[PDB]
Amino acid sequence: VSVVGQEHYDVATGVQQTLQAYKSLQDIIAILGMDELSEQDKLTVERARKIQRFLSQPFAVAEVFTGIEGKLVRLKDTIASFKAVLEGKYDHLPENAFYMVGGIEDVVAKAEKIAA
Amino acid sequence: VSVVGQEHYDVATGVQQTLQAYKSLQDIIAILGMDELSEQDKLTVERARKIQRFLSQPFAVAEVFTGIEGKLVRLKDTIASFKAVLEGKYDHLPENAFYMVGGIEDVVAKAEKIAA
Amino acid sequence: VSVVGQEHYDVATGVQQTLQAYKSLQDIIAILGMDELSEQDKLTVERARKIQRFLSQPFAVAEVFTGIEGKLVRLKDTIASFKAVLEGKYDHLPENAFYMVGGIEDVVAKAEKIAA
Amino acid sequence: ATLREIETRLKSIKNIEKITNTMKVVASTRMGRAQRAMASSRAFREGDSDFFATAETSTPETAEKTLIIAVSSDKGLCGSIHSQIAKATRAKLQETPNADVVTIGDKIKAQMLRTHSSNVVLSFNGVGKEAPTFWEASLIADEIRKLGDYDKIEVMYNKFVSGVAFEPSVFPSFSPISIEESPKLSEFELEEDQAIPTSLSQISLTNAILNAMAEGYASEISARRNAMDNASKNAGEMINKYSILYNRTRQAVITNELVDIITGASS
Amino acid sequence: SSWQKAGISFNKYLAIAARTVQRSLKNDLKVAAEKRYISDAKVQKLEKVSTTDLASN
Amino acid sequence: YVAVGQKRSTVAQLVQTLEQNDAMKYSIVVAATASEAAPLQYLAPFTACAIAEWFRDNGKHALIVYDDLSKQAVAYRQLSLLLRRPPGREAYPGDVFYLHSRLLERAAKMSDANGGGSLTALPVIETQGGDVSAYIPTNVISITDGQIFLEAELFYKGIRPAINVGLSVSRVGSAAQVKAMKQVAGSLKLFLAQYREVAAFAQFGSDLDASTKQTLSRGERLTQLLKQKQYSPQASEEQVPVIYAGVNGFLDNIPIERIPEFEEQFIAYLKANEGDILEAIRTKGELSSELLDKLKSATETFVAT
Amino acid sequence: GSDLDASTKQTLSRGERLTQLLKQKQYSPQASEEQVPVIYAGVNGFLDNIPIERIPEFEEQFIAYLKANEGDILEAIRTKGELSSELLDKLKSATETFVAT
Amino acid sequence: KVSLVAPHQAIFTNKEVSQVNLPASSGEMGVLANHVPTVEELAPGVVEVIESSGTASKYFVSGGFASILPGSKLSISTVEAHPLDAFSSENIKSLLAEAQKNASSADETVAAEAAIEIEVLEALQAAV
Amino acid sequence: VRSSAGAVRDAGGAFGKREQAEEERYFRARAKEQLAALKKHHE
Repeated sequence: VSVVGQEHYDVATGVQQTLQAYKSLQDIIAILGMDELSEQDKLTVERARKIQRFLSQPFAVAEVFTGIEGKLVRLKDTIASFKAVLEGKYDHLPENAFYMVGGIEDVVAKAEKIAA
Repeated sequence: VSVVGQEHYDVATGVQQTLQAYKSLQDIIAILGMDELSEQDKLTVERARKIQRFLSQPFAVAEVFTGIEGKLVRLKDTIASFKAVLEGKYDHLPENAFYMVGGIEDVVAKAEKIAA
Repeated sequence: VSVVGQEHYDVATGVQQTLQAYKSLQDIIAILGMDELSEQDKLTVERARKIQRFLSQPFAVAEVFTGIEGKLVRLKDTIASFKAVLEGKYDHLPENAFYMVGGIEDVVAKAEKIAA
Repeated sequence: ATLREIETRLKSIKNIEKITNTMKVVASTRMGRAQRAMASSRAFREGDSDFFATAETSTPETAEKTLIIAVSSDKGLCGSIHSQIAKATRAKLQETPNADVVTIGDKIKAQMLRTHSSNVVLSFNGVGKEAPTFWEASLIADEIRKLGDYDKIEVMYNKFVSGVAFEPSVFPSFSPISIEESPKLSEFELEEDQAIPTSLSQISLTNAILNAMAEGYASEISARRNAMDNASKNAGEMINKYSILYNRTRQAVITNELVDIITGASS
Repeated sequence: SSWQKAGISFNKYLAIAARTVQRSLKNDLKVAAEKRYISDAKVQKLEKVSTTDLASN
Repeated sequence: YVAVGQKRSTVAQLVQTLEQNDAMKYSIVVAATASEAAPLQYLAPFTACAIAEWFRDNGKHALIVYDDLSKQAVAYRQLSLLLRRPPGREAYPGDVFYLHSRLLERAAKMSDANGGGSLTALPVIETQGGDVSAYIPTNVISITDGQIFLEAELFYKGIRPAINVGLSVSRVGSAAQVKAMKQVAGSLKLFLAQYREVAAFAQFGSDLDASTKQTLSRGERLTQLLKQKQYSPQASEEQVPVIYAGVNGFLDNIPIERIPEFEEQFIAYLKANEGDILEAIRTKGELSSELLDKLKSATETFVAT
Repeated sequence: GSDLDASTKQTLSRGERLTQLLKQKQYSPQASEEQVPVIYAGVNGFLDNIPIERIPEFEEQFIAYLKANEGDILEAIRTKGELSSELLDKLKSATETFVAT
Repeated sequence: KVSLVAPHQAIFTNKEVSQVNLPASSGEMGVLANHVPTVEELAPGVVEVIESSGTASKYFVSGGFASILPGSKLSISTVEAHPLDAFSSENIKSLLAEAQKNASSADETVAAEAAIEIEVLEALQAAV
Repeated sequence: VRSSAGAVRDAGGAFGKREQAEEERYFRARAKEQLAALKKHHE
C-alpha cells in the first residue's frame, strides 16, 4: 500500500480473496451440486469466472496463433476496470465479453456485438 | 481389418471401448455408487461386467483347481458371441451365466439351469 | 489365557468387547438420540460409560494437579472389580462414582458419600 | 504412481470425505424438522379423508384412459430415490399404456422419457429444493390440464416406512363422478343445491398431493443420509489404502535417489 | 358463497381463505408462515418430447 | 538477524527498514550472501551464535534469527561432497542432524547463578510444497521446542499473517507469558478449536441450530481481530483489551466487515477515556477483581455506537 | 442426466461427426484437395443431418463425385492452394446438393 | 370428544372435550355429547370449544369441514386455527379497507376474490 | 490439517473432469438468458 497506493492495494487483495474462495466452493459442487450454494455463493462463482478471463489479453507476438489483434492496457485502466467489476457494475454482462479483451472499454463493446 | 476381416475388427473395437468407459468412471461408482450415473452410463456398466467374465474360459490344464471342464472356443464362434451381447440380445440374462463358460451356446444353457 | 490364567483372560475380553461396541455406536447415538434403542443396547451403553472412568485412577505423583489421593491397585483387586461391574452388581451406581477411583472398595465408599 | 501423482489423489480424496461427512450431519438436522411436518400431514389425512372410508368410494370402468402423477424431486445424490419411483410407475403402466403421466420433478422426468416419452403430458420442475406446503399442492391440482375428466387418478410417491429405508407406495384419487356414486354417500347431511360432489372430489387431490410430497421429501432426506454415510465410509477405506501406497513410494524414492549418488561417487 | 361458478373448488377456496386470514391478523405473528403462500413450480404441458408454455405463479 | 542464503538486494532492503524505525542500533546483522564460498555460508550459524552469547552470559537477553535454516544445510553438504566423503539421505553427510542440533541447543535460559540471561533462536525452515515431514524439515522441528507453521492458502484469504492454530504449538505453554494476557487466552483457545472442526457447516447457514450459530459468529470475529498489518505490532495492554471483547460476547453484535474498523476505534477511545485501565495492565501484568469490573463497563458503553 | 440446452445441440452433434471423419485408416493418406472438401462440410453444419455410422461411407462418396462431375473445383484447390470468393461459392453449392443422394 | 386437527398442527387431538360451538356452513351450530352424523363444511367464523366449564378457546377458524362421526367423534378439520389475541386491531383495519376499494374495480377473479375477503374480515372484527 | 485448497481440479482424474464440465454447462445456460435480455432492452 506504500508503493502502489491505498486504492491499488485494496483491488489486489479483493481479487486474490475471490479467486482463492472459488477453489474451495468448486469441490462441493462436484459432489453435491449447485443446490448447496446460497445467494452469496452463487454470485461469487460467476464473478470469479469473469475476473479470470478479463486478465488474459491477446499479445502482439501471438497473433499467428490467436488470430485477433494485440491489445495493450495501461496501469490506470487495469485498476479501474477490476474495481468496478468487484462492486456490482458489470454483473449483468456475460463471461464471453471479458475473454480476450483489453480494459473496461473493450468489455462493453464485445457484449453489444455478441447479442446482435 | 486386413488380417482378421471387417467383422472381427468391429467386434474388437466395440468391446474395448465399453471396458475403457467403465474403468475411467470407477472413482464415482466406488465412492458415490452406481446410482449416480445417468441413463446411458447405466447400460454401459452392466454390459462391461458381463463381457469381462465371458472372455475368461476354463482351460483344460486347470480342471483340478476350478472343477469345471475345459472349453476351447473357435475363432468364428468367439466373434459371433461378442457381437450379439453388445447389440442387446443377451441383456436379460444374469452376470453369472457368462462367467467361466464358452461361446454363445454355453451362455444360454447356464442361464436356464440356474433359474430352475 | 496361558500366561495370565483363565480368570484374567475372561475379564480382559469382556471389557474390550464392551468398549469397542460403544465406540463404534457413537456415530448413531448423535443422530438418533439415546432413547431410540433396544433393551440390550440401553443397558450396555450405561455400563460402558462407568467402565471407561474406573480404569483411570489418580497417581501418587499427580496429586497436585487433580487434588485426589494416589491409589495403587494390585493385580487381584483390579480383576475382581471389573468382573463385578460386568455381571450387574454395580448397575445401580452412578457414572461419576467410578471416576478418579481405584479398586472395588473405593467405588462403594465414593457412591455412598456423594448423595449423603 | 509417482510422488506427485500419489499426493494429488490423496489430497482430493480427503476433501471428498470432509464434504460427505458434513452433508451427513446436515441431513440429520433437516430430518428432525421434516419429521414434524410428516406427522401433521399423516394425522390430517386420516380425518379429512375419513368420509370416503365410511361411504366406500371406489372406481369401476375406465373412462378415456386414466391419469398418473409421479411425485419426486429435482436433485440427485439420494441413492435409489429416482430408480425406485420410476420402476413402480413402469410396472403399473403395462396394462394401460395409453394413460397420461404428470412428472413433478427433474429426476422422475428423465427416467420416464427413456421408456415412455409419449405418455408424459405434464412436467413440473422446482419442488425438491425447499419443503412442501399447501401453496405448492393447491397450484398443481388446479392446473393439471383437466384432472376431473379421468376415471382413475393415481399418485405415485415414496412412503417412508421406517427411519432408514423406504418403499414406493401409491394412493388413488376419485373424480367427481365417483364421489357421488358411493354406497353410503347419502348418510351425511349434504346440500344438493351447492357444489358438494365436485367440491369434495377436487379437495381430495390437493390433500393427497401435500401428504405425498411431505412423505416423499422425508424418504428422500432419509435415503440421502444413508448414501452420504456410505460415501464417507468408502472414502476412508480408499484413503487408508492410498496412504499405504504413498508410504511405500516415499521410502522407495529415498532409496533410489541415494543409490544414484552413491554409484556416481564411487566410479 | 358463489365460488362454484368459477374455476375454484373446495381446495382453492380453503387456500385463499387461510392466506388472507394470516395477513389480516398480527404482523409480528408471521413467523414460519410466509413460506406457505408462495411457490416456484412451473407446470409445463408436454405433448408428443416437446412442451408448450411453461405456466407458473 | 543472520541472513544466510539470501541475495545482495535482500540484505540491503531489510537493514534500511529497521534503521527508519529506530531498531538497528541494538541489532546485530550477520551478512552472508550466496555469492561467497561454501565455507562462509555454512559457518554463518556458528559465528552469529558466538557473538549473541556474550549478552546472555553477562545479564542481558538476546534473540537470534537464523534466516534461513534450509540455506544453512545446503552450504554444509557442498563442502563435504568436495572433500571426498560418503553421503547419506537427500545428498547430505552423516552429521546432518548433529549440525543443526548443536547450534540450536546453545540458545537456552541460564539460571540465577550464571547471570540470569537467555537467548532465543528463531530458525526459519523453508519447506518445499507445504510438506512438514521432509528430510531437513523433520530434523529442525524435533530439536526445537515449538514450530510456527505458515500455509500459502490462508495468506490469500485474508489472514495476515497466515498462522495455523491447529498446526502451530509451543512446548512452554502459559508458563512464559504475562498473567494479564493468560486470562483471556484460556477461554479463546477452547472457542478457536471448536470452531475449526465445525467450519464445514458455514456454507449451509439456513440449517444452523442454536449452538451452531453461536460458535460460527464468535469464531469468525476472533480470527479477524487477530489479523494485523505489516510492521504494526501491538503491546500487551492493547492486545488484552481486544481479546476480552471477543471472548465475552461484546463483538458478536457487530458485523463481519466492521471488524477492521472496530479495532482502531476501540484502541483510540481507550487511551483518552480510560487510560488508567491500560496503564495498570502493563505495569502489574495481571488482572485483579477491580480490573475486571472496570473493563466490562467501558466496553459495553462503547458498543452502543 | 442433462437433456436440455437447445442451443448446444448443434455443437454436440457436429463434434462427434468431425472426429470420425478425420480418423483415417492405415496406409491411406489424403491429398490437400480431398481434405479441404471434407473439412468444409463438417465445420459448416452440412454433416450434422447425416448419421454417425455413415461417416465412413460419406467420405468415399464425396471424393468420387468431385472427380467425375465437378472436376474443376478439385484441381483449383491443389494448384493454387487457396480459395477466393469464386471458389467458396462453388464449393458450398456442390456440398449441399450432394447430401440428398 | 373432539378431533379438531388442522393441516399443520393438532388442537384437540385426543378425546378430551365436551362442547364445541364451531361455525359450520349453515349457521353457528354447536356439537354437544353424542350428536347426529352431520359431515357439513365449515365457514370462516369463531370455533369456540367449551371445555367442560367456561374454558372455551376462541379459535378463529378460516373454514374447513366439520366431520361428525357416528361414535360421538367431532373431527373439525379446518385450514387455519388462530386465537382471538393473535390478531391486532390496527392491522385488521388495513386489510378491510384495501379489499373494499379493489372490489368492483377490475375483472377476471379480482372482483370475486375481493368480495369474499370483505365478508370474512367484517365478521372477525365484530367478535373482538 | 493437510492442505486441500483446490485439490479436486488439480488432480485431473474423474472428479477433476466432472467439476470443469459442470461449471461450463451452468455458465453456458446463463449466458443465453443474459444475451437475450440485453438485446430486448436496447430496442
